[PDB]
Amino acid sequence: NLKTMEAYRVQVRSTDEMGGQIFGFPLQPGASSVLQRTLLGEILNYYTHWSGSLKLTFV
Amino acid sequence: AQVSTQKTGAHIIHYTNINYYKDAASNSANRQDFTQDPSKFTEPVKDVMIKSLPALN
Amino acid sequence: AQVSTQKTGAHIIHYTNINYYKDAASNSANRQDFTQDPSKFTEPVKDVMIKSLPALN
Amino acid sequence: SDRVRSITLGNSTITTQECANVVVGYGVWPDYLSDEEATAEDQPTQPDVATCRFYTLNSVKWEMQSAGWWWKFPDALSEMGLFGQNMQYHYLGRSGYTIHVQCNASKFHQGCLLVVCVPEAEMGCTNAENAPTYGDLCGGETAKQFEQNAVTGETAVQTAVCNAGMGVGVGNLTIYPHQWINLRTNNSATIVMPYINSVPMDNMFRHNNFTLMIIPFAPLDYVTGASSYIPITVTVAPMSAEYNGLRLAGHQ
Amino acid sequence: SDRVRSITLGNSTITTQECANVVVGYGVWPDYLSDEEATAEDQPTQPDVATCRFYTLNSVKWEMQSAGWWWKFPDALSEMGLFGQNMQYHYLGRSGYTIHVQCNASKFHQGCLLVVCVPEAEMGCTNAENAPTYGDLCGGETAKQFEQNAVTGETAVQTAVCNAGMGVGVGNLTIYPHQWINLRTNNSATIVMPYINSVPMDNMFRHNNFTLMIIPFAPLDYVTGASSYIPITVTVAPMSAEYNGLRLAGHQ
Amino acid sequence: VDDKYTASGFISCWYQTNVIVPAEAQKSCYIMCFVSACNDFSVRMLRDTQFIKQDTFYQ
Amino acid sequence: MGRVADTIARGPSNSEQIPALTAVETGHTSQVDPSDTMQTRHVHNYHSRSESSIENFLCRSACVIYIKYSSAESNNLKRYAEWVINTRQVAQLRRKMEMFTYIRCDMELTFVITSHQEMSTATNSDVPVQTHQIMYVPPGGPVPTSVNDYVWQTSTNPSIFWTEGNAPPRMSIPFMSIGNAYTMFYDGWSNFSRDGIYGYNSLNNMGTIYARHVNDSSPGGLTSTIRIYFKPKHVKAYVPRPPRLCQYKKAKNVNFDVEAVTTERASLVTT
Amino acid sequence: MGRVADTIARGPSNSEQIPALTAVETGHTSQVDPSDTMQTRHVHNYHSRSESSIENFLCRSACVIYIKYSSAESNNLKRYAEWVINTRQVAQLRRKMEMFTYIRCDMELTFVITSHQEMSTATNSDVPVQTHQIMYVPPGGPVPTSVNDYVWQTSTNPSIFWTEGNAPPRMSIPFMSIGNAYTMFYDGWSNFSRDGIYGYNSLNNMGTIYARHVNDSSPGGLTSTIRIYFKPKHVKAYVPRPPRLCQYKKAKNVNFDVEAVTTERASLVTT
Repeated sequence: NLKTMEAYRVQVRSTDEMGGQIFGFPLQPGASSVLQRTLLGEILNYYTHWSGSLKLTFV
Repeated sequence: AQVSTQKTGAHIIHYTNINYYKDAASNSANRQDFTQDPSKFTEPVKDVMIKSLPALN
Repeated sequence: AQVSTQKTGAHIIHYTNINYYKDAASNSANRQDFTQDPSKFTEPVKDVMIKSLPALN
Repeated sequence: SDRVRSITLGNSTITTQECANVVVGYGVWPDYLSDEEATAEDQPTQPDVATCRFYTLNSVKWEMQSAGWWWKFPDALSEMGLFGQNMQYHYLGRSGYTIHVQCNASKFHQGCLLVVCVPEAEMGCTNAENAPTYGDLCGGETAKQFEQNAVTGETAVQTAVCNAGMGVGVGNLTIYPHQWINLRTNNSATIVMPYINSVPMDNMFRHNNFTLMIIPFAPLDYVTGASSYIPITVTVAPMSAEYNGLRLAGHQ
Repeated sequence: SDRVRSITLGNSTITTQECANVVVGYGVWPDYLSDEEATAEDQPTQPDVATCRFYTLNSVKWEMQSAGWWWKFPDALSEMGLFGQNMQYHYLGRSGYTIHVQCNASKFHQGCLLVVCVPEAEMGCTNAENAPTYGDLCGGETAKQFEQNAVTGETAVQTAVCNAGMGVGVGNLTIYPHQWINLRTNNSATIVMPYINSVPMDNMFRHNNFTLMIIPFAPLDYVTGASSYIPITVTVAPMSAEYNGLRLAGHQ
Repeated sequence: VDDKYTASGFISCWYQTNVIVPAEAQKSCYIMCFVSACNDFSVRMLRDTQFIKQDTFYQ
Repeated sequence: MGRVADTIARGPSNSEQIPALTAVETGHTSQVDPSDTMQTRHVHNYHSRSESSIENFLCRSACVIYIKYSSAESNNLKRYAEWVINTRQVAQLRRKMEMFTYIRCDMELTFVITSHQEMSTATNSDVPVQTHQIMYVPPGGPVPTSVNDYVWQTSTNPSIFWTEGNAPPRMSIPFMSIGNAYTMFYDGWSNFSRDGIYGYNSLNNMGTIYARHVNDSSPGGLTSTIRIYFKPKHVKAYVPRPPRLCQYKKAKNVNFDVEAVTTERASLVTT
Repeated sequence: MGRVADTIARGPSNSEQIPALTAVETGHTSQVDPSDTMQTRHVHNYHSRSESSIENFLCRSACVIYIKYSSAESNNLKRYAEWVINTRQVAQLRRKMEMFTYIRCDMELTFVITSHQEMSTATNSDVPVQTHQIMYVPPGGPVPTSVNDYVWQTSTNPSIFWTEGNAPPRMSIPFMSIGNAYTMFYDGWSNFSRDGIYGYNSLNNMGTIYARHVNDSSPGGLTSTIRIYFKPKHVKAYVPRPPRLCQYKKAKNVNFDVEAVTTERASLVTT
């Protein structure tokens, strides 16, 4: 999915049980595979310290 | 001479700077300007959106 | 410039110090602070013990 | 008199009739974290009288060949009460203490102990290529005990008093808060430790704030026909405990 | 609009976008016991944000032949969180609630539920010489479910809706605090119960303050090809919990 | 950088209920995630990024 | 000064205000604090955003090329340098300036010049200390074609003479551009026919830096090397851009090879 | 300022005050003056406790390691340094900082870099003066793997360039730690399982200092050596500890070998 557009979206779907866990990843921006090539990961990889709350907005 | 505050760390602290050259491109770099304005990459919208209200009425 | 007293020996005596850098971690070391407080390794007890009285009444 | 004290914390109380003062470690009485020294941005639970109260650790027999004992904190209160149930549901915690060692003996017994609270006591290892396994530092409520002579194991803690299991002279443990239980004067020692660490709160399980040590400096001795078992009981009460950063059970 | 609410208790939050108000049971909002109505002479622990917060009970499938469900409280929170660890160390407790039943469905589904909080619901028994065994009243986080027709067991609870398992007309459960989840309007119901008992605090394990009941009054019905599983999830958050009279673990 | 001392926790996402959708619409949807820092966020101490490399000058 | 926002306490809420819900169907990103999704406490917060300015970000020196030249022509090194100024040779300094579309700044060029003796058959070799000349020819000037010619008279060209063993020589170059800012990405063409060179290389035209050994050649000969270092100052950078994801190919183009967005994971759910 | 207490005169006494008796069954040590056990005289005493501060005690430079590196690889010296920062290599500087549990301070790193020629078969050897680079990589940065690679571009890393014959280069390093003080003894483990590294080495993570010869290798080659020196400044040291009695074994552990408390005496009574 790395060279397609499928990278950026996770399929959620109707289930006939309850459905498990859609996704989960260790938080740690700029060193987590998920978060390190975004704009809070290529602007943290010019630094070696970070602090404060971040926020994830789902759609 | 211009006397300005140093970078101080949180919980004297002055330094003196004299410019010796006739060009203002020879002055030492600014590093004491910490001005910001996030709200034009962060909130570029025409009509103000209030946080506590729903975005789309 | 800050003008401060030198270490003088018992029975002029000033020196001038100007800080040239913008960080306060570039300043020369303190060595003129001789403050103490022995009574917290030496007398850490909750209730004061008076020297002239017996310790255990 | 000045030989009588009472300490009431929570619903527990402990009283003494031969006592030498209270040693407040470093002259700071424990109290809650301020808002100028905070660093964690969520409401701390403060159970108050549900965790601050005397807990009693297992008693150890003071033999005439005993070389001492130590209990690392707060790993000796990990199983005690509701204090131990709020280290398993929180990532952070801080709490002072008021260790009270007690050990009565007759007026025909003699012996001397050094009760000392050592912040950040980092223990050696018998093998110099290894760092000691967890079970050899901590016993929980049961003290791990010093040995008179140098021991050889592999992952065993180097226990010889004369080095105090830290490689420092054992007579020099005195800058650390301490009192002496000498059996011809007092019979109890009370050391009120504050929270001493370089960060405002720290994970209870992972890190051990201090280590109590009780080291006989004059052996127990008595003329036979007298009592031959005198125990040393250590009680300790958390003071101003607060925990923060709630998460699931465990410490995996 | 008036269809949107948010409730934040502790570190939990629950939000709705189809909602009909909040029903405050008997017009009393839960709050701590006063000093004029107290009766226990020791300091109550009040954990606050460590026990007041939404807990989620197991979801139940709403079939087209379902006859209802019930959960007795506070025996459904006996295993939940730190609420359930402060019923096992205290002889007393009191606490309001804010039951929030939720059950979304499409606009092509139809069905109606009655969500009702019944204080002191005392259940019948199939045999009239017996009083029902514990396992047949409570399932913990798992609901016990009503049956459409009269059942015959021995120690089994008499479950027939038309009597509501109490011998009272099922349509008359409406003086009790209630809302209806009707799938063409709202999709959530919020009932804030206060503490209702005849004594100021009472032992959590022994006595059940109230019993939630969810009873279909119009069956779930849909044209096939649509979703065939719609769950009903019940969350409930303690409000102003306080416990008193600390003692050892258990409930033996 | 990833350091075990100063781990930053985990993000996870679960089905609270289910995706329920009528007959004549798709049973698969998608969730996308965005990430941004809050207004209390800060960094310190520069280092060069390790996401770019070269063997020789480009010419 | 600049400091982070404080966290402000709030109690539980159960109101018809939804801070948490938002619509990202607009450019407006959510402005929620962590004081809007859980209770929090008052934290007076002293952190400073003082190293994340654009005059602390860009204001550290970085190498931009080395040129080698020789006093005997070691192996195709000529006897003088030559190098048409651009910032595109490296992938370090380049990447940080291709994170903004336009930048105006006043450089400081610092040169670090070192030498080493060649392999040679010369014996009894003793050389006096070298003096190196670094000449800057603004575009359209005359260009040297040999170690000694009239162009190195530096009749009006800026030039630095420096003798080895002294501190690295530096100077400041004011903001010099036709534009009101340097352009880091140009989408146009040189011609009006949409022909010829395309991209930012059309606008690039910053002159050429030459250098040579002032000293006449000794018998053994040497090979010197000069490393140019640019440090921005007084920087105002306009219009931000996503930083590069791909390795560069060329210094006149943005051509790239298609590359992965991110490193692998085993699955959606990983601890 | 700080000065010693004066001795105050007293005459003979024969009272019911006992200063001399005390009970050391408490942490309270006796506070007796020599004016309480014999008569004494008034002595105005001018001695100062001015060299026993913690900013005179710790505030002298001390060596903390030397690293050797070569321009031709003399004998397993590579062509660059590398050394993960800690204070535990030596027994001098280390001992004085293991006499306190926590210290916050601002170092001054001074490097003293010297070189000597190798034994080699090269003849007619003349080398220009060496230039040495000392780069500091804060933890988690990219690490060099050869004498020349992209990591030594020092795009944001602090770096010092220095040419032999000049005064030793120095700089100040501010107080940089996660904590509110450096930790000299940690009783915890890295993991929450009480597994992995134990002791102070868990918290230690201060980056790595590399160094190399800037100059391309000459035929004879050299071996340079760099000695790092730390001098604390602005020191506040909290919680004292008994100084070490035992020789150290390792730089990541406190392991020790059991040793004598004190040197011998013949008997209890010795003149």
